[PDB]
Amino acid sequence: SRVCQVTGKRPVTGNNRSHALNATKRRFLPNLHSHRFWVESEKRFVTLRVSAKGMRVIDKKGIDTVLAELRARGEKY
Amino acid sequence: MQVILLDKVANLGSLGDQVNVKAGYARNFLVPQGKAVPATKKNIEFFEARRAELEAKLAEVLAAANARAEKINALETVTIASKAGDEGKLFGSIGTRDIADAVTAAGVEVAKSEVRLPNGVLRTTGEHEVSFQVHSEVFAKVIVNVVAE
Amino acid sequence: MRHYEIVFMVHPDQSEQVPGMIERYTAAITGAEGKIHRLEDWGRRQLAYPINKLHKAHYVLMNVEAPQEVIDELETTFRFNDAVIRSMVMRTKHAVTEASPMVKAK
Amino acid sequence: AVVKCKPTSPGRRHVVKVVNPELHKGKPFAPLLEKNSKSGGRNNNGRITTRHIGGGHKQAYRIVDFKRNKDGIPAVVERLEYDPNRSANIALVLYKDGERRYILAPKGLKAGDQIQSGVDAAIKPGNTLPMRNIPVGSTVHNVEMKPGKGGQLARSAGTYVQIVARDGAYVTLRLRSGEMRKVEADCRATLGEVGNAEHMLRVLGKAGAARWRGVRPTVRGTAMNPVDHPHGGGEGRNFGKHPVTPWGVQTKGKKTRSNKRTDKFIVRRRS
RNA sequence: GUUUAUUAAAAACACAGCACUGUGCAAACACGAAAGUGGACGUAUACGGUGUGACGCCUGCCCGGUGCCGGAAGGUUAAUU
Ligand SMILES: [K+]
Ligand SMILES: [K+]
Ligand SMILES: [K+]
Ligand SMILES: [Mg+2]
Ligand SMILES: [Mg+2]
Ligand SMILES: [Mg+2]
Ligand SMILES: [Mg+2]
Ligand SMILES: [Mg+2]
Ligand SMILES: [Mg+2]
Ligand SMILES: [Mg+2]
Ligand SMILES: [Mg+2]
Ligand SMILES: [Mg+2]
Ligand SMILES: [Mg+2]
Ligand SMILES: [Mg+2]
Ligand SMILES: [Mg+2]
Ligand SMILES: [Mg+2]
Ligand SMILES: [Mg+2]
Ligand SMILES: [Mg+2]
Repeated sequence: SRVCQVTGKRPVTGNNRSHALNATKRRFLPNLHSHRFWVESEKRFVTLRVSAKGMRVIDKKGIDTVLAELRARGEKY
Repeated sequence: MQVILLDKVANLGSLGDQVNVKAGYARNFLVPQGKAVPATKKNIEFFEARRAELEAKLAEVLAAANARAEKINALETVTIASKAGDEGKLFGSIGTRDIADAVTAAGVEVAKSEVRLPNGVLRTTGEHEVSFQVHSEVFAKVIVNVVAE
Repeated sequence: MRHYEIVFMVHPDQSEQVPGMIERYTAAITGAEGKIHRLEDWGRRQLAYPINKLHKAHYVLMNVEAPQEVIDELETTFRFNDAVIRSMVMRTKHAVTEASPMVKAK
Repeated sequence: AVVKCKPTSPGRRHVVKVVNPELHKGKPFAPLLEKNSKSGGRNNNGRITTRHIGGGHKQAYRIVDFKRNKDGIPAVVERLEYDPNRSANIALVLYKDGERRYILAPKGLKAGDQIQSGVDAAIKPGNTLPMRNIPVGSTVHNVEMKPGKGGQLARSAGTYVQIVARDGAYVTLRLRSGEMRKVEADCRATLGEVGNAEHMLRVLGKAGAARWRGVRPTVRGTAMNPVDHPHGGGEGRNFGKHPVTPWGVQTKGKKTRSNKRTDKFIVRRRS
């Protein structure tokens, strides 16, 4: 499923609205990318399906803190 | 990204620099190699106290690199036998694996990424020049001779 | 048994390997019970027109007596050898042995 | 080889066949055989995804060595065999250690001929070398695009490619389409051209011959109803529309290539 | 040969043959939110699409309109700033 593993961002639903205000159903997808993160505390690469926002969260907090939060919610990697 | 350098890198700075680099440069190169660490409070403080330790380790490895470059320059001639047809032309090639294995056969060990063959992969026999680096500064040279098997 | 005149020109950066060529082709003819009648290494000389952007070539003249099949294998070797840039194979009526003008003049 | 049938029946009048008397008349080599069962042009959703596929003669599959990676060991050609899976004949060959393999049959190969593979093989048809060692100007077939992957270019009967240039780590090839393509020079190819070049001279002669090969009838779009096909409809024969596929894309000139990943390897497109 | 099971079997459909066009392989295309699968364990003498319809003699002129291919110097032109 298209879920960011760090922030939990999901596809959501909204409307295409045209000029004549015709509304059709549409989805908004997260900007997901698979990425290998280096973990300095266990000499390893960990692959995460992460949004670009979650990449910025990992840059702000550190990879070890984020992996501790994912271990707290479950969410094995 | 505001990063602190753990070693001298290119045209960025020396050991100890509050340097602003691009986020991909910090994320994909400088942090997964032992060259940099982000500017976090703990990180900043840690480095300050470890600064001495680093300076020392930073040198012990330049002295070992100079010793290995001196052993390469003492060696200076390595022979590889391979299949050559007529006109002194190799049917195969002398790979980086073959150059590294011949250097380990001649002396104490040298891994694969240390060789900097400037032209190619030695498609012909004769005397060739191969460069070796064990650090960011030392660039030592080896004559390699390829003979027919 | 037919008599042939062989001229071939080697690329001048391969001129250090032309004794190997001559001994190889003489061994190839004499393994087929053939005779070499004249061997002449004219060396490096300038060309009248450029050939593969080269201004000089190494010249070797042979006069052999050999079977047709080993002569055909010789020109197949000539075609698939990168070092020789041009060769000519000529039938001659008899065996010749006297010196060519380009060693007679010197 | 190319034989015209006598008109003893109207389905026999236009039949033109090809006969190869040196093909093996017996059963194929059993350890290189494999089942391949028909799809009907149906994918794993059970839906027709390619039209006009169905029926025909059931066929076993022959494991053909497209890789030719048994280097340095010569092989003699045992026999030439018909292959139902492809337009080219294949050759059962026997290596010097006792291993038997199937290769594609080149043009001038028969029983008793010797083939070899590797970097030091001689330049003769049926021999496989990396393209660094093949001289420029040669005619080759069974051409790899990635080194070690196996031959993918010029496998069909009568086909071949030309090595026209060699720049560094790449060679330039002229393909049968007329396109010019870069290929890595460490890739392998087999000298010569693929045999059975008279295969395109056959005439099937009747509807049933194509039904034996497993092709179902094509219905023209202009014979359909407008619900079935964009060309469908009309009182009598009408058209009055630009010609398109059944899914509406224009089909008489519109280009459909869109691969920016392999565009760096195309020197000149076909014309 | 095929067709309106149940008012139409035909001149309709198909057909071998012909032509145009797409497609260099992770092919085009198709089914599929996707993974994947068919195409194909095939590789341009191959595969898809379209029109024509054995065979024989042949297939003239028009690129202004619509489409498609190619060009890109100018003119116009989106988000962004
Ligand atoms: K119609
Ligand atoms: K009827
Ligand atoms: K027009
Ligand atoms: Mg079809
Ligand atoms: Mg066949
Ligand atoms: Mg048709
Ligand atoms: Mg109708
Ligand atoms: Mg319907
Ligand atoms: Mg419609
Ligand atoms: Mg109609
Ligand atoms: Mg009408
Ligand atoms: Mg009938
Ligand atoms: Mg009825
Ligand atoms: Mg009736
Ligand atoms: Mg019609
Ligand atoms: Mg007309
Ligand atoms: Mg016009
Ligand atoms: Mg245009």
